[PDB]
Amino acid sequence: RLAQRANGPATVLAIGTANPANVFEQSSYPDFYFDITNSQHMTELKLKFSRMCQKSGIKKRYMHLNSEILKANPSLCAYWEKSLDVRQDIAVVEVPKLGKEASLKAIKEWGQPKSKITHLVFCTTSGVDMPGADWALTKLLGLRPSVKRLMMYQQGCFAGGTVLRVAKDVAENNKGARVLVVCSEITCVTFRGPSETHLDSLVGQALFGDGAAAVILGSDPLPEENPCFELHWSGSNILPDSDGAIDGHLREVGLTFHLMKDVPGIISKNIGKVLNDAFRSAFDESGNAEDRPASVNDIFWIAHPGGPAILDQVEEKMKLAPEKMRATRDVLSEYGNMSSACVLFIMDHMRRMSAQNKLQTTGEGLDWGVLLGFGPGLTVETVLLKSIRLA
Amino acid sequence: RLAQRANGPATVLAIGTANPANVFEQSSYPDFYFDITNSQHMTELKLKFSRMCQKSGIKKRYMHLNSEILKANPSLCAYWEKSLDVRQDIAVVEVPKLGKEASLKAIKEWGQPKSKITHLVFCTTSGVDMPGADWALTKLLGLRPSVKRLMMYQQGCFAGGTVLRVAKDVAENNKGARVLVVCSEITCVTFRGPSETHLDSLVGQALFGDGAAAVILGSDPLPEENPCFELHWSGSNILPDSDGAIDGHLREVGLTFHLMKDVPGIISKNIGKVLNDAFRSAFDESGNAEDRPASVNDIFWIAHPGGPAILDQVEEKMKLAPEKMRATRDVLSEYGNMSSACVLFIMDHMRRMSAQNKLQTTGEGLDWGVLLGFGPGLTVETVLLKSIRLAC
Repeated sequence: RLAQRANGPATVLAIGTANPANVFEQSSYPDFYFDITNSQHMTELKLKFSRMCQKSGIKKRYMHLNSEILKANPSLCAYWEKSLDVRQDIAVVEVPKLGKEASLKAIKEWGQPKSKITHLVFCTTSGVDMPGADWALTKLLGLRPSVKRLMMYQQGCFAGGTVLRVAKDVAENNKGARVLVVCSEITCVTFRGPSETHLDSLVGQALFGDGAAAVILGSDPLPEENPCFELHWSGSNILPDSDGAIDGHLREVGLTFHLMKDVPGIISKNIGKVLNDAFRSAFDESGNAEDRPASVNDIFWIAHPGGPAILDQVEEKMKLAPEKMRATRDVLSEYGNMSSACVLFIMDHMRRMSAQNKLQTTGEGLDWGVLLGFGPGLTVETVLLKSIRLA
Repeated sequence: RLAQRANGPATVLAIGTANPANVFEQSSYPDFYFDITNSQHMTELKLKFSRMCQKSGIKKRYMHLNSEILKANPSLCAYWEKSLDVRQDIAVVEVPKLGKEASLKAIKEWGQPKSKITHLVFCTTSGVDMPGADWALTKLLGLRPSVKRLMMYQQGCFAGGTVLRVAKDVAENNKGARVLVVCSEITCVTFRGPSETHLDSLVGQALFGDGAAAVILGSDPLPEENPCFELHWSGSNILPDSDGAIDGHLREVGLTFHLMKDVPGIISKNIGKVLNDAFRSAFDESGNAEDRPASVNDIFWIAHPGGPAILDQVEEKMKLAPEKMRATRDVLSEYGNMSSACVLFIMDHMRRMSAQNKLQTTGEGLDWGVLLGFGPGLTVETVLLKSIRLAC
């Protein structure tokens, strides 16, 4: 061919993460949030929010927004106010900044020159600009000017799966390709003051946090590179009877989510079939039936923690051992819902805990695993993973 | 790797196009535009705009916006009024609708059941929403609910190249994959009234039009399918010294472009090296030096017609024969600048004219060609195409 292809499976060769420096402990967030938005007098609504925070599964989050910025930009503190211009101004610089920070850590781990990066996949649901955040990152890092970019704006919470699905084909179909994959998510586009008329917004204020994660992906690893996971199969599903379950509109008041169905119920009702169909396709239909794991407790799990009820209902319906959701719940606890970045943070946490506890593989000692993104559609993104053996 | 890959090059198997029903003749557009925006008193600015339209290379455009919609939505007619909410309301419906019309035509040509579409790549710079226009189109067409989607928002005018670059890997790395690739672009996010204080906006009012194009792409064509082009190589380049050349910001007043450098100058100064490096990589560095075309006049050309000066200056600097740009200029003339969709309309026009005129291949009788997208960066997207031989 005029462009050669790679031989082996796309492999994760490094993972780096970054967060803003301002930490918000969840136990004191209702006070902070109702104070800074001049809403301290809304006693009933504040109690409702306190209960939301107490039930969130979150201990702390990191956010770029803090008191000084919010005081200087009162349209962000209002409960429903035209404010997109300010939100855009913040997002168009902070999203690639946080992405740069994560990327530098990934590249340092990887240990290869940044000039060897041939492709970039950048994902965010925080703002849009032309050129996009992919271009900004390319400039900030000094990547080769011929880097081949895939800019994925406004997809929401499932896109941690999406970027891996997309990057798999890039890595596998291009000999020598090394793909930088970045998810960077920040809450400046959704932050607003509290009101009873915008309760979906209020739920987001209990859950969403800031973070970026960067992966180096490539097929046919060099001896100097260090695999930690392989991508082996990907799929997408729009779940039945889920129209309008999660909508998000970018308006002059900022990004506004509207949820209209029982998201945990829909996900947990259908996830068994999603997984059976995925593993049947990956193993049975490819002539590798013998290698198919015997149950969902015999694989490792990386699930998007959109809220704790999703995790709880999936665990119950699928009869998961109590440890299956542990790595996922740890990231929810320590960072909150960072949208697309969560599953990459969880992947990093899992490989690090597996090494720390002297397990046999990067996937909690198990060979195969599933990574799941959940978001608007209602879309489930599924990626089947293989672990890498540890000393 | 638990998932089989395809063997041959990604192949275009069908192309369908659509446009809104309202036709705007360019000769009368200054009149329409200054009338509907209540700017008739701006006689000097109208004279300027008339000259812009006379120099645009455009005979007509199609737009969803019309007098009825603009009268119903006066914030669109003002020169700088907050109006993004209205623009979004229009775009989130019209973008997938136009994409559906184009896709149905592509699928009819293709002749296979729509259930065989495994992947969807959807590209627009007109609005954003969650779920996206990809999801909306999936619902409108009744595609399989397990369709694997790649939603590309807000990239601008180079993205006709981008979607082919991206879809190439999808089709080639997945045995049996059939990819619906859709570019759907409309002017409701950029339309605004005239001002001496927003001339970049005014150039866009002379050039941008509405349209969607849909391509079916797949490797290893079946006997019942009909190849018309193959994708063989792709590249991207951020051109030197081009920061700020084309910026676009989505604001409460809608989408606003700001051009801070000489776009035709930058593209024409650098395109020789882009093309030389592309053909060197594709042929020489892959062990196929002997099949590399001898000159730029020995390949067919599909260039994004961002404006007529880009085409003129590339033609001059590259010493192209006068008809190399004809297919491109024809689409600019008949439809205007439909952003990412243009190069796909040009691909369709080229295969159709080649057949009509009984030429030996779909690429004006030539074997190899280049497709070029131009946009913010300044980014050039390059795709190297092989034509398909015709029977006559």
